[PDB]
Amino acid sequence: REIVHIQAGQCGNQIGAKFWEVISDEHGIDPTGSYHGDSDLQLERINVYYNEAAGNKYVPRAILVDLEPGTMDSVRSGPFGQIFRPDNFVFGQSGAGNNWAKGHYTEGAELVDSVLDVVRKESESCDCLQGFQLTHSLGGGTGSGMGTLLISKIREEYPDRIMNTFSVVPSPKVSDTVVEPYNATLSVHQLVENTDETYCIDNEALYDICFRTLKLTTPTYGDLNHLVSATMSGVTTCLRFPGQLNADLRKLAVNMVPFPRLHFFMPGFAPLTSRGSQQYRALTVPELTQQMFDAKNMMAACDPRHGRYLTVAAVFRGRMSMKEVDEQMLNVQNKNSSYFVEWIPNNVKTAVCDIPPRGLKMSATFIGNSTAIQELFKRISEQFTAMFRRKAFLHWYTGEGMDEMEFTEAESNMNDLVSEYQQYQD
Amino acid sequence: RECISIHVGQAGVQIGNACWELYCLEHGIQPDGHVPRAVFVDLEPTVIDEVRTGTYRQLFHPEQLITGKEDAANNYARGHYTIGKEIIDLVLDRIRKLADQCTGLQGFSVFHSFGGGTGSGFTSLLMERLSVDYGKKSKLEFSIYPAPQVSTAVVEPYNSILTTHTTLEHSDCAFMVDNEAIYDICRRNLDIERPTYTNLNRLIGQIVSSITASLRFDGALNVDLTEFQTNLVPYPRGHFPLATYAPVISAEKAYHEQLSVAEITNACFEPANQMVKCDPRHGKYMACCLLYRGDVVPKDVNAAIATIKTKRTIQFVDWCPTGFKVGINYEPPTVVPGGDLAKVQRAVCMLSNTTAIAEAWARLDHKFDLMYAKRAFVHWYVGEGMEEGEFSEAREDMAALEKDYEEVGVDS
Amino acid sequence: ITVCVRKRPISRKEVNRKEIDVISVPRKDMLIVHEPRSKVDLTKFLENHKFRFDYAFNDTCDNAMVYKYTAKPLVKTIFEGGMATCFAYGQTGSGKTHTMGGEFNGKVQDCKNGIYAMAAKDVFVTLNMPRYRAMNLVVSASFFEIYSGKVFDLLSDKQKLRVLEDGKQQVQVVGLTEKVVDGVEEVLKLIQHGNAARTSGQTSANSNSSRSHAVFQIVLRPQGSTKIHGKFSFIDLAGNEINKSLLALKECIRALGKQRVSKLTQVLRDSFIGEKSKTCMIAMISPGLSSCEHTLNTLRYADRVKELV
Repeated sequence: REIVHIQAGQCGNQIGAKFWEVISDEHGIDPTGSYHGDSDLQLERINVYYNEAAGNKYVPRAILVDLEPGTMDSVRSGPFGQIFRPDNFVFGQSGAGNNWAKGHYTEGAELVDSVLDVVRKESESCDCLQGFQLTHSLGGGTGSGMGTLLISKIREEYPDRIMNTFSVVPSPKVSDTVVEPYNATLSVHQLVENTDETYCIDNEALYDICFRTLKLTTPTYGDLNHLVSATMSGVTTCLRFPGQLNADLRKLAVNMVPFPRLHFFMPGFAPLTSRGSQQYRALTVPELTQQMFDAKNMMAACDPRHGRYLTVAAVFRGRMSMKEVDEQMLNVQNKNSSYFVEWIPNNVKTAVCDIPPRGLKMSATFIGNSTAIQELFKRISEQFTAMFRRKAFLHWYTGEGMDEMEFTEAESNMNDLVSEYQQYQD
Repeated sequence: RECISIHVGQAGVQIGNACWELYCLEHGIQPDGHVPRAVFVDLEPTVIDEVRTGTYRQLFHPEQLITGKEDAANNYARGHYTIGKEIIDLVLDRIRKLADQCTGLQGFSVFHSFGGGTGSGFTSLLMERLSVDYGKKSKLEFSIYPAPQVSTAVVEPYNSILTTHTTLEHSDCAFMVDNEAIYDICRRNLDIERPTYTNLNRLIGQIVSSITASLRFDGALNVDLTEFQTNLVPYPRGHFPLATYAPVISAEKAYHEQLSVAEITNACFEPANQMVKCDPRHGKYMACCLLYRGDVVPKDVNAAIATIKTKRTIQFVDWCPTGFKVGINYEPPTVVPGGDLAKVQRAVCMLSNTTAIAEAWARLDHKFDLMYAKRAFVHWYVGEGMEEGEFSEAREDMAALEKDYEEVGVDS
Repeated sequence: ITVCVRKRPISRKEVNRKEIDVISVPRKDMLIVHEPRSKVDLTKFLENHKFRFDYAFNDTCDNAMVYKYTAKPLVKTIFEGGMATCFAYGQTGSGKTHTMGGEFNGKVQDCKNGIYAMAAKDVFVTLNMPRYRAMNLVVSASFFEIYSGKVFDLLSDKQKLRVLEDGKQQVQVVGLTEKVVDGVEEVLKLIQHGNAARTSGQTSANSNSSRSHAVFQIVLRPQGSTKIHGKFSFIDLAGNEINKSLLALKECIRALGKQRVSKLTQVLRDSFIGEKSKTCMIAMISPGLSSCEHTLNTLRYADRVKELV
């Protein structure tokens, strides 16, 4: 099987560097080097993310889409930056304006064809394609607009292969941009109707989870990114490993989406202990479920405790008892019968790889489909209206060839999306 | 004379590797000896690969190891219809290529895991295509039906109400071994909170050895496969008896091993030792096939059983005077060199049809409704070549399996 | 045939009047009327009646949302080569003009906001799609009103038109002007023009009026076809000659399922007769307690129409 990552925008890009920083080491691939793999198993399934050309050069099969040179020229001028074949860099030296409209209708719409071109060169690579990984932020141009287009096109070209989306939904407390809800509401819209698996991460849900669950005092972006990339590795790549009970994107999809919206999840990693001290090793297993299922530790902003779950997928990856795994999951399902929805006898989807995260003994990625994420699109949707009402920075959109009915559309859509999700919380 | 076997679904394959292990182990045929007599099916390569990478690697022909690199999918539909379809032909081919090579066979011991994708669906049509290609044989399917409270898949029932209705009109005798109710045995009758799947497998891997292996093996009271279905099913419904083993004592802890027949037989009817959470809560037995093995005096049996026939609290069906098929083998059991199984010199693998499953089916049917009642993961099957028909019409199916297992008993 | 109901929120005038909101829509397809009533002794009690519709819209629902559920699904029908009709039905001031024509408490305003415009928008987008492009279709629009058995061309300065029927019984409105549109902007212009021209009494202090039947149509034509490829007729009905048309309308729609004439039904007749034809009826309801009698009348009418389903 296979997949082809997609680094839309700067963020989605910045993260690319971290997702590939990791993944590679979790596959023994040095900058341009080959497979130094401490083992022999980190190779029989690599294909999922690379391509064979030289014999020591397995190149990441991702796409780097962005209308701001400097960015990709920071990712390509640093560490692992020199492993991507230049063909991968689909830049847009234009003005990468922070407008969803500027990267979806006017500026991005041009650079698109020169992207799809490659997304096809990579898809028609070899063997059988599974789906595409998509990273980006719903709070900018090259991210929400242009990346949200990249998919609307992808999903027309292969409505068969899957589409996981890793979105950095606009954090609450403080917005790292101003129109944010504009660029956001507009991209979520496109998401709820193309990709079929979305993993929403919040820069501040991370800080928290990174400053209190990792006594880490100076959580640089690199970190946040790093933590995130840690989860997306547990998801995909991982399951493309052996296991007593292994799954793969689809299983994950076909066990997690009760209703076609596409629904968005909230990823959570397992061993998340501070370096030295904490290295408690309390990782027998009840310790991992202890972790994963708590409020804090959910990369999302919202707290599960604020709304039932529809599905859950503990994708563990480290030798354990299909008994102490299958078992724990249960008590968990009974101690919290309250929030776990009922019309699904077994919400949880236990998954079990074998080999764990390179240096760790036992981990377990969590992919939750809780109704709690209602209380986020609400947020976003609110911010919109409060500012849409006055058409705040709307001239930067319309003036870019947009529509007063376009914004209406998205909000509503994504706004209805909130509605539905409640239809199950009840 | 023989009995092919088709281990379907990762599980049916894990259990397969196990039952297949115990075999050579008690036949003096190490890693590389003769040639098996079965096949392995799965739509997830990595698992059958375990039989291609791990132990008992070269004891098989890459020909009796079928795989569909594609996708497993914990959903009946996909495994039965859509995907599972593509492989079936090929699958059959082996059970027609392996079925030919032999000499007057008796049937195919099928190994599947009720609530899976490749295990429920696929087989459904495998057994399906068999009942037509060899209606003139035995179709005893050895299942591992849904843990009463400790299920795994979220959908499980969808997959098990569907493997039951499609296989029902195709099997001869369906043996059942409850995954959870076996754990109890590992907790209560062997002591270990560390039971790896690799153990439950060693267990069924035992009870099964008592079925085929030893039985198809000479003895003082041989019992053919046909024998079963005949002495075991009162009615065409591919009736599902339950597997039970007697000396399930721990090879470390306690040691009273020397537990003469009179004991090991009584240890079969106590509900805490039957590889099935169908505690004889009321279910009247209607036929039991007491397969003994090891040093056993026919009188010992034709007495130990007599004592039972008159315990009454063990109430047998009405329309059934005597329902006790005494199967005596010679060679005692054969425990793994160093697993956790005691290792006695006599055992009782008694299986039977009990009005008890009236429960187990009930409790599993109800499950289904709850979800269907909301369509839950329905879109996952529909989009896989199924319809509101197959579900609703397979529900009605089992409905008359709740009435069937009710009528054939509870009444006189 | 699809039938929906949409409750409008209480207006400022009603609120100031302190009118009580009698209607609730607890579910997507459930509408409840909390009818106030008094016994002979004048005991007060509530008779809550329940109505079910394919879609029931609350006061919160926008025109876009309403449009999505009603008219939008019909557009494809015309491209399919069928004939679709969408009717706004209800009491005076219920919101029919607002929904079809555009947002205005006066029923007259922003064309873009209404179903005629939204439907047009979708027509251009679909025409552009690959399955359709081969069709080489041209889009035409017309707008006319029916008043006291008379047809007037809103596009051609209220010009009175004559309607004839052949022995074949097919009807034609001669003189009706069809205007070529190649952009939503175009359609908006025509809607504005027609709406200004729409019939009424003296300048009322507020609001428009529905003395007439308003019908805006979108036609697709290659070179005829079935007398044109497909046609969508959006009708803004007069507040519930009017009675006869409404009675006539009901029978025609119900006839649609299986397969006392009026002008409206006569002009629309081709839209009911064909096998490939779909209709949607939207019943508008004013939530005020004072309007309770009117609403039940509207709802019951609606029930019979859906009954055909």
